[PDB]
Amino acid sequence: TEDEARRRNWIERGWAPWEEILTPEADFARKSLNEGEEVPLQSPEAIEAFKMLRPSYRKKKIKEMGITEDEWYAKQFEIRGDKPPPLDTSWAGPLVVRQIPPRDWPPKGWEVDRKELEFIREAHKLMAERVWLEDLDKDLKVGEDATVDKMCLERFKVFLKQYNEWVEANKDRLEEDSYKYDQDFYPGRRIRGKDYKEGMYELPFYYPGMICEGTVTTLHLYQGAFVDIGGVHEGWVPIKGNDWFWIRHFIRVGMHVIVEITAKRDPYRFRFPLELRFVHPNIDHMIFNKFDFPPIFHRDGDTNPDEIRRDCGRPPEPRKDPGSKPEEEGLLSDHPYVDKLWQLHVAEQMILDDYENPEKYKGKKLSELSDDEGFDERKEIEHGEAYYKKTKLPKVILKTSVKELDLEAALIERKYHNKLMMEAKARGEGYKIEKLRRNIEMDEYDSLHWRRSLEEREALLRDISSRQALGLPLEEPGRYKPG
Amino acid sequence: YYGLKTPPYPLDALEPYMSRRTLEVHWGKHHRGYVDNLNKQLGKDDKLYGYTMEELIKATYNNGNPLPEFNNAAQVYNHDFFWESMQPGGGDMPQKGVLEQIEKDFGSFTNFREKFTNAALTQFGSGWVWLVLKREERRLEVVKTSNAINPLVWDDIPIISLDVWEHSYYLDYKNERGKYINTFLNHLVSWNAAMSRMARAEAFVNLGEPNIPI
Amino acid sequence: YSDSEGEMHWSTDVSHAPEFTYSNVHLLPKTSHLWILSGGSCILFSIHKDQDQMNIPYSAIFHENSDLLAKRRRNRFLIPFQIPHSGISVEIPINGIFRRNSIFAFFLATLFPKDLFREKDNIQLRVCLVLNWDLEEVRAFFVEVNTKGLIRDFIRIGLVNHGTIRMFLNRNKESQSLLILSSSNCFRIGPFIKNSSGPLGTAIQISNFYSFLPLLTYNQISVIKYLQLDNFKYIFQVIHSYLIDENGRIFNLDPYSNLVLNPFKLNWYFLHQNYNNNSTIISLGQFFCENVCIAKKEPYLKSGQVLIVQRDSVVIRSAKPYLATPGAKVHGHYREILYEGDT
Amino acid sequence: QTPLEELYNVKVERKVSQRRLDELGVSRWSVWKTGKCKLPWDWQVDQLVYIEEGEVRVVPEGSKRFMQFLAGDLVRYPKWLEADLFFNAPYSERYCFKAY
Amino acid sequence: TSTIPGFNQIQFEGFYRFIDQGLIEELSKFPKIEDIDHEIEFQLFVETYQLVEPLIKERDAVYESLTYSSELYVSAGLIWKTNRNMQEQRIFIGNIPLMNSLGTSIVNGIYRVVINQILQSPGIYYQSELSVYTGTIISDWGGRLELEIDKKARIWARVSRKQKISILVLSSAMGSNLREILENVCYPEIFLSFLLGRIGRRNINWRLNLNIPQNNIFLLPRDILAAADHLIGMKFGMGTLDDMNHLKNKRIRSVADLLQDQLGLALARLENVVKGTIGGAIRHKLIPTPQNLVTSTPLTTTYESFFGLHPLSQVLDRTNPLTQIVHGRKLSYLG
Amino acid sequence: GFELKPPPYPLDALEPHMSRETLDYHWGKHHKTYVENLNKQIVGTDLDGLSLEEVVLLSYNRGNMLPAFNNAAQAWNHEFFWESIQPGGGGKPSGDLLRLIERDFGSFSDFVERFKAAAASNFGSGWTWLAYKANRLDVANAVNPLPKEEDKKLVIVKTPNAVNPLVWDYSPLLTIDTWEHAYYLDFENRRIEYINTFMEKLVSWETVSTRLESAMARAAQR
Ligand SMILES: [Fe+3]
Ligand SMILES: [Fe+3]
Repeated sequence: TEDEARRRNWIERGWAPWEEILTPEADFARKSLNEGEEVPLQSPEAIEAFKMLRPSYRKKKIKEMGITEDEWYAKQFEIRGDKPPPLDTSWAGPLVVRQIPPRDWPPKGWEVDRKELEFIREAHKLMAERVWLEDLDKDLKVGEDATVDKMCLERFKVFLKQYNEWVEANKDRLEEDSYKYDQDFYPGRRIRGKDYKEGMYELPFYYPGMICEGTVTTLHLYQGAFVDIGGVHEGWVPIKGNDWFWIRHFIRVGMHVIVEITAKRDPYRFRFPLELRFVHPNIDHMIFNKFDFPPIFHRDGDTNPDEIRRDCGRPPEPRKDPGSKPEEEGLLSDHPYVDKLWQLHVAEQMILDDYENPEKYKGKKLSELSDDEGFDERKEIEHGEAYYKKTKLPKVILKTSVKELDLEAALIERKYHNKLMMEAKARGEGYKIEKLRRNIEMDEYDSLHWRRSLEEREALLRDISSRQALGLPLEEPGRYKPG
Repeated sequence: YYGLKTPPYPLDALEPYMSRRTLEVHWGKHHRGYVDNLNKQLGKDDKLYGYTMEELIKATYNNGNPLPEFNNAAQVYNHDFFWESMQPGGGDMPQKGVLEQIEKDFGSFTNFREKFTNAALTQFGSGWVWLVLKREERRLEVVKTSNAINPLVWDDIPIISLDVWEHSYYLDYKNERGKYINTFLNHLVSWNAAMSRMARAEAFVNLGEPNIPI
Repeated sequence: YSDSEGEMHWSTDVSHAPEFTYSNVHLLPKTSHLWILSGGSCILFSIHKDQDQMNIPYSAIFHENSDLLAKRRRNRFLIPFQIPHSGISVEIPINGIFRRNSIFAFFLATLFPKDLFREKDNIQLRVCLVLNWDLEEVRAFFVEVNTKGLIRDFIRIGLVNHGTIRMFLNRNKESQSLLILSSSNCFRIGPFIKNSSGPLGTAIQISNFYSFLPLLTYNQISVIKYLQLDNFKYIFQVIHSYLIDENGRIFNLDPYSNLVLNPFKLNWYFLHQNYNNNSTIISLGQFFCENVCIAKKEPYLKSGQVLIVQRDSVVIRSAKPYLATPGAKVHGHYREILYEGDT
Repeated sequence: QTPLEELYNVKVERKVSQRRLDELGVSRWSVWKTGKCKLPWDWQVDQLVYIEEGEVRVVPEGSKRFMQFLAGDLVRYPKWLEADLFFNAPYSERYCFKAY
Repeated sequence: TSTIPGFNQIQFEGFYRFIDQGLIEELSKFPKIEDIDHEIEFQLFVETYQLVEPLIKERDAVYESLTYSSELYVSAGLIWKTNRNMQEQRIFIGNIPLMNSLGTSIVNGIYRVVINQILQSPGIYYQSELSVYTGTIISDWGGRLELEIDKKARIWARVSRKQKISILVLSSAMGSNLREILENVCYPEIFLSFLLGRIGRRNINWRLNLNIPQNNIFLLPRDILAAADHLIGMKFGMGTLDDMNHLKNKRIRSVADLLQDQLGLALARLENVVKGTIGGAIRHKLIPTPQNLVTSTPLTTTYESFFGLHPLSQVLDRTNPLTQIVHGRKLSYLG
Repeated sequence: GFELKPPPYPLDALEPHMSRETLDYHWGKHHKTYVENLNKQIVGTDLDGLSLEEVVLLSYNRGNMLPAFNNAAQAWNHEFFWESIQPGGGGKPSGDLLRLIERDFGSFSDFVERFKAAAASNFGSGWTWLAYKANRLDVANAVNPLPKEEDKKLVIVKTPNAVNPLVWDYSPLLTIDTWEHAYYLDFENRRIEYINTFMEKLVSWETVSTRLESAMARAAQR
């Protein structure tokens, strides 16, 4: 079925019949080859294309039709047909507006008079006041009595004070940061250098829900319209793909438009920091190819996908469902310091095994032992190889510094257990030491870690029951997928 | 900071279906309480302050591990949405593009009423019931959400909601939530509001279909 | 053969339905050009999305107590070698790699100190002593502890300026595809009080329209679908601009005219238009053959698609046309990635 | 760039007053101490931690930055977070795991 | 790269490869050998393989009419019973003929050169018979397997002129069910409508764009599934036929691969010689490790019969200095 | 199966503090409907003939809780709530219960301010429990060598909707219902006045202490 596949190409595959502008020989090919291999051409249009193959004939056609030859070179780019039905865009009542300061004032890390800021911020409660169209006209101030001096804009004027002070302190830093981070200018980027005009609105001046008059300065087929709304950044209306096939008729470059700011993004992370919507040329009934997420930069300083996603709100990288259930697993008792304690343990024992060649240790305390010459503290582990029965295995070599070792008390145990082992010989038996102070310590650390794992699991069980009752996610929503 | 936005209508206007006392307590003390708690929280985090109401809800949902501020912001929004979702003279039947969309997405308005009633009866504990426009699937759905949770956390666009917290009906209806639900659907629900919400949703979820050239 | 990597486009004259269901081969009923739009092929499809701009590309004690030097962990153990002083003898596969039910020692005394807590292990030991578990492998390797020139050995056994992404949802939603667009693909063809752009302010909820952020305009479809009967009296074909101050006083310097207040300068100014329902030579998405031209000026257009239109120039994504004849078969769905040398 | 603890939303009340520690009940929180090691962990639950002594360097999985917490910082590790905690010197904390 | 290679280097690098791996590779396939009563066991410890240099130099071997050869020894375990009934003697496994540096083997006094063989490369190929789309796996053993479509798909695997079975039936015999077919093929409702060596693995992965790990050296059922899916591709025209005669579809077996094959044969003869001598040891008792239960005959006579008889081992054309080189760079389709 | 046990007092007995209208709706409608829908669910099912505590623990299913669970848990919670209060209740506990409160909260006033905070911040519907926490996990490493007396704390824990501490193998001691229907007729939005009234004038500390004795008995049986 042809038309169903045409629709499937439009909707899914992104097809559109983008008109092709052809040199007259390519048109002659794309017409004559419809009729045969070497047939004498019969179609009037193919004969016309054959005649157009001479520019002198094109000249004569120009003179006969009277259209100037640059006007004809323009007219060859005309849309091939089926122009869309004109927009009939109608205002939903009057545009009734308040000068309300942005809510994200001040910018991050900028410090302001917090009592002035609280005065500014009192304006935001005004958004809860009703306005009715049955009530606007009865009290309407007009003319001389609507001159600016009649309007209470004092919280906005304080906002403008703080804004101008911020611009004065930051316009140069922001231009430097633009040249540092953004190599080439592109519509969403900060207007900079010879293109910057003193008095362009900085990005803190804008906020979602603000209405702007602007000019459509550029169209990009894959991104949408970019609009000068008076700022150092162009606003962005997301329009993508074959939607432009109709919108190309209505949203030209150079149009004046009314737009609504719909989101304001960080200009470092996000490629287009002001998302916009067209209000007057309302085209919402022809934008089908919505963006799932606002485009971002992947930058020289970025190094961790998870950190970029949560810097921009993308969902996590899927993983395979582990099939285990978090709460059904064991409890990690094995404290990670115990391996290091074990090194320290055997190091103490090694020292004591050399102190019980006693003549080498005469003249100093055990706590007075140093490391040897050349003791490289800057790597804990060496690697190498070891051999037995004509075969080889890897060897890991663990350095331990004598400064780490509790040697005096370890000696106290050594001497105590030696004495008991002699009494054990007087008992007529061996002497199994059940634990040393290092093994006791390692068990204490394991008990602390098991206690964490217990209290974690118990809180997890409460959490699970609460989330299941409340329909909240147990695992991180984006983290796992089956395929 | 957010103001306590009134109901569109006078608090007596939903009589007899929702009593003046019920509205006075539900707006003037519950909703007021959420507004004041939210303002007291936003007074001490400028980051959460700088977000829009929908951004604030979505950020404080914290991808399913809600921040302390979530319940207040979400309840403030949910009640703002609820008052406009009702009106005096809230008719039995939608009209125009709301009815068209319901009939294409539910097959009939009767199926819609059945799904909404079943969602609001089977919602356990406190919660909300939403007629929402799904964003990726360009279709209406009915979703019930517990406590303060609302569709904005999933980036779905809400169209109508019914409060299913007991404080919304217990004075007038006590245990029989079903009669409150039926009274809402018959006498309170504002399909004119559903129309304006659909019209705003169309700015973000185009639920027509393209015209494809030959 | 596709002389470059890129994506397939066919504006018209190619059938939109494959020759045989479950094929990518499309018949040509008339002559057409198949365009290949250039693009660099390649991804963490979570984090890479469309239009993302990638700028990056021996003591007597230990004869009986060497079990205090051994250790056992979640899937590990260490045993001293002196062969262990405890008199249990250890043996290992020549490559160090054990298998299920492998002997690791032959000969009870404790091999390891009894820790109070013993987390569930995949490694099992059972009595000569044999090691077992549950593609995971258990391997031996030596650990040496070195302190002040003393050495002690333990066997450890354990169980072991760049381009914009443009991207496609595809024949199924996981099989997404990428083209890097870049200066290798896209090129600019050469150049061919008072009002100003700016905020008007913040638009308020007009509570006759039941939306928190107001709907400001209806398109021709929305007036049919979503315009309430009682709101018809307020649908205006011209912008009416009102301002409300912080005391709720409402202002309109001339209600017959489109005056509005710029926040930065606090003076009334005229909007550029009444904004009622009432151009460039070349348009988005058009394709050019080589040596077409807009005017007698020397910059003939190169072959490609207009990606970007600006006030005085356009940016063209390079594409090459392939002329094809009726009954030629085209090996691809629309927008298929063709690699270089693909049929 | 944005601070690492802000991206991960690891709340940190640095230099906490006793007026907050006795509200939270930190004296009754379980003790954990660690010396000098690496602990890889995935927080299946939010953890509230008061660092009684020492220092911790926390590196989220795959990250090349770290966030540092010192004695007298009160850290709320969020659930689902996965990080490698590095302790370079004797370290002690009291913790409570907090369910929804 | 920078210069004309040494002409004999193709032989040289082949022979060194045979020494550098072919000995380990072929000795590793020597099994444990068990007696008829399941009580006595013999094995070569391949890790001890030791080529001692030829005790006779080339110019003496050519004069005395002998083979210039190195001697392979390996230690051999033999458990004649439990416990200490073990010997592990180093035993002489036999002469392997060594190459001289210009690329030739002196065998019974006569210089021989191993001509390179050209074969059809392992992999998968599609032929349009008469349209009859016909897939064919070639394993590096030379074994064919055939797949076919003549009309309306219904792909048959073909085993013999009277033996054809539908590929879903073959996959069911290989233990893959219709759910695995549905999951693992691009056009599963077409399938449902019906109701190799390292070189081979490489070439089938390349030609089918598969990503099976190299360690799966044998054919997997999913390889046959992919072959049928690509055959459906060919039926639709989503692919190309392959021209078998083209030089791109050929491989070259050098002195290395022929000598390695002959070591395989020599060790399989050694297996039969150990089994038969263990028999004589288990019936006549006789003596343990007389050298061992090994004779020199298998290797020595295998290699010397290879050189004497194999069509790709030919007397060196010593006519002039050019033919001495060119002979060792011939490439023969025979063999 | 199960039956709606009346609260262990006359329905007038709470009148200054929890009105007879409140009791009539909360017991005679809400709890009645929980226990009758529970009965309708369990009849003809492997859950019938079991004890209510066991129907709760089973129908919790270790999360992915079965449709019976909400009714089973609400019936148990309400029975526990009615026994948790009395005419002339409140004041201060005695003996082991006071000793444990002073151990785990430092005084009875800290406990009461922390139960009141918990209850006043159980957002939505649900419950706030004082519980004796002698739970055992099934993990397989859950058991503690060297057990100590301090372990087996009293805990204040708040639970949403129908959830109760039985599902964690805790033993509940005191519960305050924080569903609106528990107080809306008497206090409307003033949950904090309802909690104050509950702790000051309703709590059956004798019953909490008897429940604590039973929790001791269960724990020492181990
Ligand atoms: Fe409410
Ligand atoms: Fe209740």
